[PDB]
Amino acid sequence: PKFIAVKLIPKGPFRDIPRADTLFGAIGNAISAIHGQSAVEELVDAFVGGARISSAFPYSGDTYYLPKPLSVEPALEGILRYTTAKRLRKAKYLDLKNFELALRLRPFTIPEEIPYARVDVPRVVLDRVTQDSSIYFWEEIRFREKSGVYFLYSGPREVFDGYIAPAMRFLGDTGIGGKSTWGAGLFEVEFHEMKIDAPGSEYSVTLSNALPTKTPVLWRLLRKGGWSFGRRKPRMTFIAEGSIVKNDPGGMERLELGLSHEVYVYGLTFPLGVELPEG
Amino acid sequence: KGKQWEAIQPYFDNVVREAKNFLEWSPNKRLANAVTVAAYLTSQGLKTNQVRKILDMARTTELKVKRGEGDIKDDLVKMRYLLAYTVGKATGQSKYSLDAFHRILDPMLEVLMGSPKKENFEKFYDFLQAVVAYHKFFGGG
Amino acid sequence: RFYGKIVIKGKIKAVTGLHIGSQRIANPVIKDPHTGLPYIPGSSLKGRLRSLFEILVNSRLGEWREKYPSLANYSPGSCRPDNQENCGKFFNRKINRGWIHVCPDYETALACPVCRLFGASGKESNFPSRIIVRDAFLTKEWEEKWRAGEAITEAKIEVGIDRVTSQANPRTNERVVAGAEFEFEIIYNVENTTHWRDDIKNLLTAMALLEDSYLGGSGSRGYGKVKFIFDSFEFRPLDYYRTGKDEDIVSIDAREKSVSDILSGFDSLFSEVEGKL
Amino acid sequence: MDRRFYGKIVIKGKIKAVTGLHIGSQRDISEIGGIANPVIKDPHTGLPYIPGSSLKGRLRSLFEILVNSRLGEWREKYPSLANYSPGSCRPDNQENCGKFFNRKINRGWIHVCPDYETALACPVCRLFGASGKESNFPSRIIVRDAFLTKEWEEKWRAGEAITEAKIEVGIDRVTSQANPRTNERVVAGAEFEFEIIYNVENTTHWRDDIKNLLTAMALLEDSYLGGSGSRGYGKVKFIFDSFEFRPLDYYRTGKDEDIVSIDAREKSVSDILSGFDSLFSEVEGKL
Amino acid sequence: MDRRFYGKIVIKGKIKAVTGLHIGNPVIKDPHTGLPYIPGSSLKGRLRSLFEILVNSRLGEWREKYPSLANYSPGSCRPDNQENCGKFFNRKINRGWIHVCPDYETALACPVCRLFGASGKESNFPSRIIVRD
Amino acid sequence: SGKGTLKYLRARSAYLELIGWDVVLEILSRLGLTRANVVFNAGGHFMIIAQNTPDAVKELEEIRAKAVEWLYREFESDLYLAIEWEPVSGREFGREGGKNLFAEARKRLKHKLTVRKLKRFGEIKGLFEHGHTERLAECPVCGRELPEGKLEPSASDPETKVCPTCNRLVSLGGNLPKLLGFGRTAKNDAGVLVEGPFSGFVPYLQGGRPVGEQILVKNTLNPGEIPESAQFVPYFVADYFKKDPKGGVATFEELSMASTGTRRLGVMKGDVDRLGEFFSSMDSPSKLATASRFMDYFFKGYIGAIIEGKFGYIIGDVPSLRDWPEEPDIVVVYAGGDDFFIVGAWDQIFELAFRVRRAFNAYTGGKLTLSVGLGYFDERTPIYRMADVVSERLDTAKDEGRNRVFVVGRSRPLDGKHKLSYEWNHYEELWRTYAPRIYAGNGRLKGKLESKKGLLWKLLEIRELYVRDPNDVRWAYLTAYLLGRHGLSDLFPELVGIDTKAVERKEPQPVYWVDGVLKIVLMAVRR
Ligand SMILES: [Zn+2]
Ligand SMILES: [Zn+2]
Ligand SMILES: [Zn+2]
Ligand SMILES: [Zn+2]
Repeated sequence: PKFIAVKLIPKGPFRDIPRADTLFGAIGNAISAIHGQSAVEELVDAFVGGARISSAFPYSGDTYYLPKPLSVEPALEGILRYTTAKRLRKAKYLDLKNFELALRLRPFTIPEEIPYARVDVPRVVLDRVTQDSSIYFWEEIRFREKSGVYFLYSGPREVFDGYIAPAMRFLGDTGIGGKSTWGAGLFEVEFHEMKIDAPGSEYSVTLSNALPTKTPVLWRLLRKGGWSFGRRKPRMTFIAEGSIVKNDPGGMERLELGLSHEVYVYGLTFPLGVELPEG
Repeated sequence: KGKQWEAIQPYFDNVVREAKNFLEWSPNKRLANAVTVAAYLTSQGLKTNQVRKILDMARTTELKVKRGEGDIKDDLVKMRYLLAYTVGKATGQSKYSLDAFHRILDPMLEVLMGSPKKENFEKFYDFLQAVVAYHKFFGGG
Repeated sequence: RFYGKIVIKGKIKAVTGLHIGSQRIANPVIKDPHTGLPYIPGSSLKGRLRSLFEILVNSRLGEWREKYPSLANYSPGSCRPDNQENCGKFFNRKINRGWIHVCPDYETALACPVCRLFGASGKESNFPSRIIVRDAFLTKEWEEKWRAGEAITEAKIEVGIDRVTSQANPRTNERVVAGAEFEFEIIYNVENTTHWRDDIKNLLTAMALLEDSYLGGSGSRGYGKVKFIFDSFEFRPLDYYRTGKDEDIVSIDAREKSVSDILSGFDSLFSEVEGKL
Repeated sequence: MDRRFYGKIVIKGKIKAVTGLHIGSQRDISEIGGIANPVIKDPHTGLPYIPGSSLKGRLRSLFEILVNSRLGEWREKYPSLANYSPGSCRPDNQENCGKFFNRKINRGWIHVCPDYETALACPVCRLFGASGKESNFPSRIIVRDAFLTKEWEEKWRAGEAITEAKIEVGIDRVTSQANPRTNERVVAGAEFEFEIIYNVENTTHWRDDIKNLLTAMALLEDSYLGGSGSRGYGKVKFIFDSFEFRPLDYYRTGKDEDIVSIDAREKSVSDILSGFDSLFSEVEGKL
Repeated sequence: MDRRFYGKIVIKGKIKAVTGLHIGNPVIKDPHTGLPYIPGSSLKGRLRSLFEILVNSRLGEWREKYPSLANYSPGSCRPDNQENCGKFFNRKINRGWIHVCPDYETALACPVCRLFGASGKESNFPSRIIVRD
Repeated sequence: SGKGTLKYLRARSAYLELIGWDVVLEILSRLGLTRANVVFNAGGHFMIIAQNTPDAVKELEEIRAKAVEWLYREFESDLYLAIEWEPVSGREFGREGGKNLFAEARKRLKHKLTVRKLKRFGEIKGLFEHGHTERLAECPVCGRELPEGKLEPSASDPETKVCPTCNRLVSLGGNLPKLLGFGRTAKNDAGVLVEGPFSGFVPYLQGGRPVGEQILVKNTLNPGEIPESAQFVPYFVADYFKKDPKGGVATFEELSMASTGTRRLGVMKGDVDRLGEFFSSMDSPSKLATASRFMDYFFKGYIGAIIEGKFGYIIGDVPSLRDWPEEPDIVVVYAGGDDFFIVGAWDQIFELAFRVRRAFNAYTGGKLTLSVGLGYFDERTPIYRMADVVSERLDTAKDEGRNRVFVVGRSRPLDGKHKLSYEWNHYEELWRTYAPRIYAGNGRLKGKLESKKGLLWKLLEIRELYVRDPNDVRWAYLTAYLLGRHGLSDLFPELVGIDTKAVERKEPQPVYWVDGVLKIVLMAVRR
């Protein structure tokens, strides 16, 4: 399990931490520009076979953060004081050192500070003749000086360098969603290698949106829907990152939406092994 | 009152010259002593209008430390003899008040000619304004 | 489709101090939520280049009926006195109360010289923007003067004075300290090689107006005078994004001013682009 | 309703502080030793400067009064002066009384027309600007902050002073009791470069709107510019560098075809002198 | 109420000293040119102080023509620490007594304070002469 | 979103209590139990003691599967009712030896809750199924996705096309003063506003006759106009609201116009800390039903009598900008038993939080504490952001000491030594020292401090030099000088000098604490 980490060093403030499906729709819309139409459907067949990506997760000066599994909650009492049993459960992200410990059900530590800060900036709308104001709020993720966001890739490198590494240079100059005409989703890219040790067992946490075919073991549910070319997507029941499946490959559902091409929604799981308690 | 002006001054004067360099201590000491500097200058009159030429001389090159020049030779020349000209023009009962204020700054000026220019004069100029500020708080201006 | 991305970089020189505000010193400028350095939004600079280019067209809604279509469907003026969207007049989009020019569909927005560049939503169409006005932050010379003890904001107290009795009614305004440097970045997208030319002529026209007008804030009391110093023109072709092999067309404009770049250097510096398109 | 654009008459020149100039703003910002009446100085250079609000306000307040006197006969020249009567709204707290000075800022009364349609015809607010609930006519002039001329930068480099400390005193008529104070004022004779841009929005009425700006300036040369003023501290004098028209064809192309008027060694009263039809005659060809 | 404007009577001329003058031990000078000069405040505050003393003796002859001279008896508030009372010099500046009428309509009616200007609490009537250096 | 100002939130918080009773009363009738078998029911959390038959466990699976499949269609997985049961013995109630059997029997039951909250919708089987239905859209108020045509026009404007379940909650939002309880009755009845997971609830108005087989009666224990055949189920609810000039519930934009000083909306959200550890102290069903009812009646009943302006002997003096009005402008949105969420006039919510905490500290015998997270937001602010920021200002004041109030959004150094939210006792002496010397009352300042409101901004500028550099002592003389020039050398003696006791304790200097005590005095004046 040596993962090609893709670091996204932000320029302007992101609209959100990109979900896994925000990325794959961004990547597919890149390859429809820098590779034409037929290479995107070829890209979709590559992720069906072996290739998997993950959701984006923050990083703070090489200290790579990762989602906390839901494997720790049913037996957090078997780990370890009541104040510690809540602040460890309330958390959302764990460090790369501490994500490996909770896969083996070891005692561990939460991070102290979160890198990003969801701030809300007020903007205004002005008519051109009378300069009369019309306020509306707006809110976006604002990252710190060193920090940023990354995500993972595991698969054949001839699919990486052929597809993703072009797309993450085209997506450095048009954003990953949000009001990317205000310089929101823009970044610069550097690639790395990253290693997470997984204990061999039949249960697995998913580092991306699961969208399962069979019912998982323990799952934090998530409802979101996208926007392809001005067309609303229906709300789908993805699972959030860090839920536990047993031998589930996930899936992608093509959607109609009245476009010239079919539109796929990435929900392929990203399994890393986990040790579950009794239930 | 004036009985505090006799004891606290003679407690502070041997501590004054023994730290003659302006880069004595950047910690809490130079602010703790600076209140005691204005504590025995409280009982004296210590009018500021004669010092306004000296402080504006400290003001006009405080911008010139800040990317103006890297030479404080021509300024600190002008600060040394005018501060001797302070008793050198104004004598009398204000002279006995201004002799005790002479003996603290004159050890520190002679540092500043050969000193750093970005450093060690900021450490003087911060001790400059600590003497003035508390002096307004004990009842003088 | 996609051809390449003309990336403009350079420097914004706020010659006279400028103010933006957050509405939360009574009118504080915007800063970062962490470091506290002030900046210029990308929206306060896209919309300001939009207002100034909107009015110029508003005067020329007659003379640009042969160069651009979809201005024959407009007459100059607002639509405030009758709350009627897409009427005969030009500013036909009421957002909350402000009436803004936004074209309603695609095939009229493709010909309208504002909505083609700056972008327009409308109903059923959503023609996206073509420029990307990235934010502007202080130059590393000024990021270091932030660390060198200098204050980067300063309060100006203006007053409001009774005409007869000459009473005083003050107020405070936190501005950015005059003389500062912001480094900007405007990333055009080459979608169509037919009207490749005019969007760089119609963007630099809006900067000729922004340099004479103000950039937000009080402005008419003096808080604008933003000035543009260009540093780099690029092209970033479609060959560049596929492989990453650095063969992008670069035009040198290191000492070029924004009126010395429109025609003084526009045939000159973008001569190398026209062979590649 | 119908805001257009035709160019920007740029008035370049040099303000010459004939008498000591005083503006004044805040003091004691992380600072202890001052004269406690400092003229506003920008922090990056630490030099004094004339602001834009201190010049646009004093050009305004000398042009409310001219209108307030000739309110009776200009209703035919300019509509929407029939909403007004000469006087203040001060004796009865109304934001719209019959008199001219109608809008309460905090406790003082400043003429601002309440609507776009009312301010479009008013001679004051069509130039200097206006406000209201939902209607809001914005200005046309951009008065920019004036800084010292290339010469007077170097007199700060060579070592010459730029601010002087004048001691004034107050005296009782009976006991001759001296009550002194100090002022920081600009040294008399310093010289600031101003620039006043006029956004030409309608070609119908710019001749009668440039003349109003040169009326408010020609009063300012006889009045004072900020500060104690009645005791000498103003006395400012405009030295015009160049008028420039900056047309609409300038902004698209970049050709140096902007119309330059001749204002080399002329007073502010000499532009408005018979010859305003001759100084801005070639502007009529461009309309 | 109702500030108006008809014109500005300009009084040019030349002050001559037949006998030697002093201001204030150097006579203060113009810094940029070096020359001495007679300021503005020493010529407007000198005419006011030779006119508040002249009005003080004559509060019977001007009171029929000027209102708000009946509100004062010819005197001084130097012994009695009272702000606005029968005595004619009403403002304690810090320690000095200068006659300033404390309202617009008092200073509109006053013969001194309609000309040499008048401060106030929320009135602040402004002057009608401006005396340059 | 920014629709339905406070007639709508106040309708939701009582709509949630209807669903809370529509399940509990369904368990009691289906199993043959009375209302004595409820141990407690407060704040979306109940506990019923029942029998262990094979017959009842067949029924409890039917109750649970019918509740959840209602809570999936009517709310798109935003709300979930996780019902778990566990068989106990008779000896399991009382303590045996020294071991608390009833706590570990409650840990067997609470863990089955914790697993079930993870498998959030397990008993659905159409949960992860995908079927693309033609042309859905979403609601502008609540953001639920419905098919087109079900979106009907609203009761405010016919322009917007809201949910059908919002127009029932705006109409209920007006019937809140005109109300004396609810009547639980069948689904296909006439006159029912809102439907629950098992039944329908008719409003029993001011002038009217009750209809249905069971009648919920708010805030009174006496069957006044109730028939003899009906069942009387009394529920309490914190229900204070300032009436408008009409006969109705106040607005956001009414409360802040009638506030003290400038206009702003004062949201507070606070909760009792370490309460789940407190209910494990009980060791019998006699003991837990009491402790969950005396704790229940504080935030239900006795919080009304605090806002009405009572109990000066118990409370004392609070940090208060002006003395308490006869009819205060406070809107109790929600108050559950462990939790509360109260909006109002933003300088009476400031007064109320120290008035709730003081009365809570004498209701309990000094043993349990509150953690109130105060926010101050404008009227033009959507509520989903106001609850988002205030709950984060809550968890700021929760993870630090659990006995501490957040007051104002305040800037801090990046060291970790400086924690934001004020301790309760530590703050109420900062009001006793700083406020009666710079503030007099009713939005005006002390003598000869007027025309010096620029000073208190400058004094909060010197606090902003302490934040860029905590190690600098530049703030010590600038404090002394600015009080000197203005002649105010007597004010702030704690700030003019450094504290050598505070340096060695590694606690903040007294210029750090002065930000929140100055701003409340400053914002109460028009500033
Ligand atoms: Zn358009
Ligand atoms: Zn007007
Ligand atoms: Zn008088
Ligand atoms: Zn709805």
